[PDB]
Amino acid sequence: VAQGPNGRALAESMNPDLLSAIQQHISIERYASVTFLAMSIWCAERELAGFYQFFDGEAKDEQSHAVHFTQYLIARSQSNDLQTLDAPRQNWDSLASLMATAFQMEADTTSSIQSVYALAERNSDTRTTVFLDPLIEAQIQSEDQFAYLLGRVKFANGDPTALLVIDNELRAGQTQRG
Amino acid sequence: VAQGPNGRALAESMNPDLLSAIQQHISIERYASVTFLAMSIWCAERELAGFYQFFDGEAKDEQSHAVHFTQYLIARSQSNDLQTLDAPRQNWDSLASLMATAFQMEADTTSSIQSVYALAERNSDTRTTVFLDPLIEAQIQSEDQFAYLLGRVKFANGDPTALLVIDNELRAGQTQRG
Amino acid sequence: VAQGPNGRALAESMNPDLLSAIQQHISIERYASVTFLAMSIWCAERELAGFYQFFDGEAKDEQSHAVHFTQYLIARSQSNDLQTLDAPRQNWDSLASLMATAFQMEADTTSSIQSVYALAERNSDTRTTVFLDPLIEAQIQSEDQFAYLLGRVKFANGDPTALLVIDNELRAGQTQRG
Amino acid sequence: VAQGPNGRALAESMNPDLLSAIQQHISIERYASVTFLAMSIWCAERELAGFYQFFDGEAKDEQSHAVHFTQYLIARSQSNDLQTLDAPRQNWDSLASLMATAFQMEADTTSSIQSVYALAERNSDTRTTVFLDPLIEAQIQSEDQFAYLLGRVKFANGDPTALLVIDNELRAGQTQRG
Ligand SMILES: [Fe+3]
Ligand SMILES: [Fe+3]
Ligand SMILES: [Fe+3]
Ligand SMILES: [Fe+3]
Ligand SMILES: [Fe+3]
Repeated sequence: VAQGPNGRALAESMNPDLLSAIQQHISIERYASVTFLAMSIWCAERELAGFYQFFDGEAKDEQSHAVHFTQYLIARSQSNDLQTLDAPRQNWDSLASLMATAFQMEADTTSSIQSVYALAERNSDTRTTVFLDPLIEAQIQSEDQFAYLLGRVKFANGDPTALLVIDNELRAGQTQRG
Repeated sequence: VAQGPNGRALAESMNPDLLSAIQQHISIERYASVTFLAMSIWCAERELAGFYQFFDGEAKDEQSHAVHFTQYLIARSQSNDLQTLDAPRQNWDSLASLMATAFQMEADTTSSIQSVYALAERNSDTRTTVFLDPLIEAQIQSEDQFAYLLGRVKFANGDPTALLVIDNELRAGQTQRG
Repeated sequence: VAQGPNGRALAESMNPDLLSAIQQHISIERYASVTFLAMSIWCAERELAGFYQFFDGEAKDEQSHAVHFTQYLIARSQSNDLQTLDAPRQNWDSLASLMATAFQMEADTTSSIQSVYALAERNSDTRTTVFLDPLIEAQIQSEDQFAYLLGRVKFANGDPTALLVIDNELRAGQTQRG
Repeated sequence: VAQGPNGRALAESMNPDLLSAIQQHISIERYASVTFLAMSIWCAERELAGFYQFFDGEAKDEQSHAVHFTQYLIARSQSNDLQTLDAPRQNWDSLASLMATAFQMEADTTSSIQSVYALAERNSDTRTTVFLDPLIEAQIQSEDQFAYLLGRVKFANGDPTALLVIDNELRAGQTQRG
């Protein structure tokens, strides 16, 4: 039995480019998490308590996604490499602008998973493509959800009354088309 | 015992014009269903999640009405003839315009039942008039309901804040005067 | 943030050939639904109440599959295009012949999903291949189920006594190998 | 306040032809009842226990329908006139022949209600047409049910094995398409 780079028994070697891409994607998930924390704070500073609670939970969810990836590397007997985390964006001129950033970031997280997916396919690493399939499925749902939140906020057209109504929706947990 | 056109035992022959009118009305109900599906989609595309859920259920209800009519033809030992279904309308400039189409379509469905009703009366087919009576009763309630939804949306006068409030009403199942 | 063709925020553009293929497959699912309705009616006309109830539920299931696809296009910020629906086949010389059509139609629905799948792979649209994976899984089960129903009906060799026994199985919900 | 022919206070006089037609229809319902009793006996004599139990209940149901009509005449302050009841048919060459008679008799009971209905319409007696509407509705269901039972028995093509299976269906209460 061979030993993997992290010292565990090795079921199948992983190409170093694919390992590096996964380690990078983990940073992408951790960065999404701290970004959602920053967004939570921005909403709290403006008394948008529903949006604050929503993003507080999103930050914890994204961190869970990052950890899920670290567990996969452990299972593949590959080394993790937790990287320096950049500071998040912390300033927006409007809630609509913030939600645009939030949606774009979810789409960018999917684009990163897609890049890892294509590299695994190039390497014929079907453990990795199988591992990623449900994560892409969850990204489709998150993209649908953040498109809904963004579109609803833009529908409000900057009217505080409408934004308070949506804020109360989010506080109640009404965060998707359903 | 005589055999009906669909092969079952025949309790009472039906005039071919009345059969044809019922088969046509079934198409009217199926078309209302796919129209409500189209309307569900239009609302979903604009993040009006309550209206989307409302029309999603309406589409399924109208299909049930259509099937109910196919069961009546079976019970009368008459042949069904499921027809080509036209594509629904799929584009509206506003929610108020969509709700106008929805109300007019319900009224038109009643007008079709009324035409079948008058033909049955001309033919003295009291099985059919009895069969239709509760369906007209349900149409009165649906006409009242869609007049309420249309009038409430027009009351909002195109203000997104008001439309979000009504959207949340529909998501909660508050869809009638009550 | 870019806007998709249906107006929502766009996570990833879709190739117009792939969009067109999905819209077409939705028609395939809607056509399977109305075909199962027609089959439900044919069985009801011959007092095969178990087969009638089975196909009545199948028709509703296929419609749900069609709607599931419309939701995916919404999630991808792509336009839906509900198409003209052709009239279903409505006449068969025997239950065995009807079940042959039913099985072939399920296989043809899978073939259509497979064509969409191959186009998504050509376009490297892994959101779509992931979205389709569980639908292919369900098609494998439906193909197994309709092969079972068809084979059991052919085993009966046209004997009404055997067909009544199978009819009662279906009424009881015994519709698979289990 | 005027007194009706049965001595009670009279809300609205009834035309003597319509009274006579209702009294006659009551005889039609009582005759259907004793006919179902005869059919119950015929099935019992041939060990068709399910059909025997089914017709035993049908006989009691038809008697209830007859009584329901006597209550309407009481409510209209009209006299009842319970008539001589003819002996039922009691001999059939086959179960299929018996079921044909049973279906024809249900259709004939509806035809009788229809004749009363047309006379009430001629007399503008809308109390009577309203009173009859749910009874026609129930006749549609009974016609559908007896067409199902007749068609299923004819499907058996005189095979005792199939007839035993249907007999067990009826004993279990599986008496309609459902
Ligand atoms: Fe994530
Ligand atoms: Fe999968
Ligand atoms: Fe309807
Ligand atoms: Fe399907
Ligand atoms: Fe009766």
